[PDB]
Amino acid sequence: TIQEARKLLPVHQYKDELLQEIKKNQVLIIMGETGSGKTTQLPQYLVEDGFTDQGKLQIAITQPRRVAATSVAARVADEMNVVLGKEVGYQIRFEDKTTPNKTVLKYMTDGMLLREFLTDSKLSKYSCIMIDEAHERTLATDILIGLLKDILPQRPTLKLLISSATMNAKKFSEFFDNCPIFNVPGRRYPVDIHYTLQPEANYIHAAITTIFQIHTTQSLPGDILVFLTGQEEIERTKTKLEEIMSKLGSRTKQMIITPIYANLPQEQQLKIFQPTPENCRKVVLATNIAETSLTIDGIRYVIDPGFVKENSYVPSTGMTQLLTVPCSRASVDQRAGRAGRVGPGKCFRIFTKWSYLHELELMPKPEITRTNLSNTVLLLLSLGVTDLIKFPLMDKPSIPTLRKSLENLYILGALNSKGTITRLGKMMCEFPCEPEFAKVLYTAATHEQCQGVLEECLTIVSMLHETPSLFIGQKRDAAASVLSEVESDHILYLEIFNQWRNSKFSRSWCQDHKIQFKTMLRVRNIRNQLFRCSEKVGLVEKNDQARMKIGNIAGYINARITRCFISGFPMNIVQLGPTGYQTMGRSSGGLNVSVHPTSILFVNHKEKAQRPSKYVLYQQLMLTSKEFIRDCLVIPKEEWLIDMVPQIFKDLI
Repeated sequence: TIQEARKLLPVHQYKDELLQEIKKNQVLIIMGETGSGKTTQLPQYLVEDGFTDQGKLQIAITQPRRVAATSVAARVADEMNVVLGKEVGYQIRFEDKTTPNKTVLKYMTDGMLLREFLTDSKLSKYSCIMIDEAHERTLATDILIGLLKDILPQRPTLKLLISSATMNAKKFSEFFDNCPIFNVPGRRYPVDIHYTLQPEANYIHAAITTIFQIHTTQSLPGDILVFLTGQEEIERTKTKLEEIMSKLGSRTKQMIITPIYANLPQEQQLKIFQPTPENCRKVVLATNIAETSLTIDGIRYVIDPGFVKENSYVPSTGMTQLLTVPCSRASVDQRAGRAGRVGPGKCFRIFTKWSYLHELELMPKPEITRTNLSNTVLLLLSLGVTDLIKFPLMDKPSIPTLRKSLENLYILGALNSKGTITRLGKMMCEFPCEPEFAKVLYTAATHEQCQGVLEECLTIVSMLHETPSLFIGQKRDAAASVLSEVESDHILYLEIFNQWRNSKFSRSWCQDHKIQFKTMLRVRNIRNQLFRCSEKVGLVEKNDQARMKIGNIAGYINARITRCFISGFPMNIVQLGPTGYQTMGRSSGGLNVSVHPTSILFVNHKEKAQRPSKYVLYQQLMLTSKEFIRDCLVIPKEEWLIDMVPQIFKDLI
């Protein structure tokens, strides 16, 4: 029974003591551990009272991850026994699955409640707001904690709830005028922690052996959790795991593999949240802790390599590179505590104990100290915050981080010479995307050398959001089926969606060209969001007049698109050299990047070899044993650099 397992959670004994503490205090900090029923059961408790209204107000619950916000919202819709999106909803950056006048409690990302301040600055739609996993200290949470502190004198009726770990709840108390702290402790069972003998390279090889030693010799039921560092490694480990499982057959036992990553099908969302039968051993592959929580929570084994992917800040250029780093000592200890929720557990760590003591860091650094603040500062200037380091944030950014982020906003055109937001900067805040993607859609409709290609650029920007999950198999075998001798990666993404339109968006088209069909329905959905915002801004009407007056149905129409991305991304330009590709930027002598093997520019140099290009634009940088470049674009001539961004590129050339 899913109704009686709710009463066995640790928060239920504190239920009546919670609610009387909410009615007295405006802000309350709820100390505890993740998955103790804080995030799940407190929204049902506040709706059982009159905290919202009969139907007038709402409850907003903030999750730091995208997949945590969707998966917990479906799990609550089971316990509420309502259809997801009718009384219980979620609001992701391109998914708004909420009825406008029926949703009572909705679970949104931390970045998506920052967007809510733009339309409604006092947050008049919500009754109470709960900030879950505030101890993780993301960038969008840290700004939102600072923004909510301003409007607390200005609105007395609202209730604010900060959920955090036991270690960090005192820092939030000093920040909120000596706010009272309520403690809902998790039931702690003894977890045994195993450190391996030597330092272990190729942790995914060691992890497969660790699963099988658990699965054969340990009695049912106790389930296995493996923390994998990314979304691609979960699928590679899953596919490898049935290969060994098919070899055994029904000889020893049964193994059910359950992945948890972003944008799973609805058939997979049910399979995560169901009890295993007898003689069935569930193995769960996830990335973070907050997705793994569940009401019955039969899982009793945890395997922890100790790595996490982060978007570490790059000093030379403005943006971040996707970098995998060792987890902090506080984060590793929280992963070991996942085992002992219902019974005693065992934690197998793929790193030695000497690395646990000396090599690891004690507390993770806040995300605001090493990031690109451009999307934040543009939102803070748009919202009325005129002073940048006077704002009441609990941790302040670096001054060279903020100087680099302000001068990247000035070159992008979102700020004046004084530092005020301009009409373009007000325009970039309307679009539900990065400000550099908004500059490309602005250049495509307005710029005198570039106008007329907004409909093509809306296609390419929608494709760049869903790039890693576009195609099944190798890219080149899918690329040559679609269109041959494609020089740059952005033009390839334009051709796939255009031909998919011409087949009336059919499923049968995508199997024949080896493209994931569920991805393309996400890409078409992103385009519908970006097109409605372009009408509301008015770029669509300006696009049609530029199209009605000038029509290039020739090789210019892909030259104009190339110019639109140089104005949007002038910092992501790479120059060919004797040593190799090298970042253009004047702050550094060289970064010595290289092309990632998946992108089409690597294919053109290796197979049917063409001459390498002198200048190349990219969308994403990463450091996996050397610097890699994805979503390439060939800039065939120097003059497009000096024409489009003369501020940077007259110095360089």
